[PDB]
Amino acid sequence: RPFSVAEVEALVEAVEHLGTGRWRDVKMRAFDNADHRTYVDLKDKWKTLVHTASIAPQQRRGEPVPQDLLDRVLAAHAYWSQQ
Repeated sequence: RPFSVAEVEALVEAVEHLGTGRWRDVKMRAFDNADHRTYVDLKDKWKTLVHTASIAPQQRRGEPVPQDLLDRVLAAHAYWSQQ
């Protein structure tokens, strides 16, 4: 099901801290008790978040993600990409 903003933030925070190649750790960090949120779901969601944050507002679909989160997605994405 759709990620709530809290989950998006939890995911973004986890990715900020863990990067984009440690999905099991991201799961353990922010979705430990969310069986419906597999590490793959998290990886996928992160991918969509990066896309959402990277495209223009008009191109975004689904529930709007708070700008500060999109900004963090891009920053985390940029950091881990540069890493």
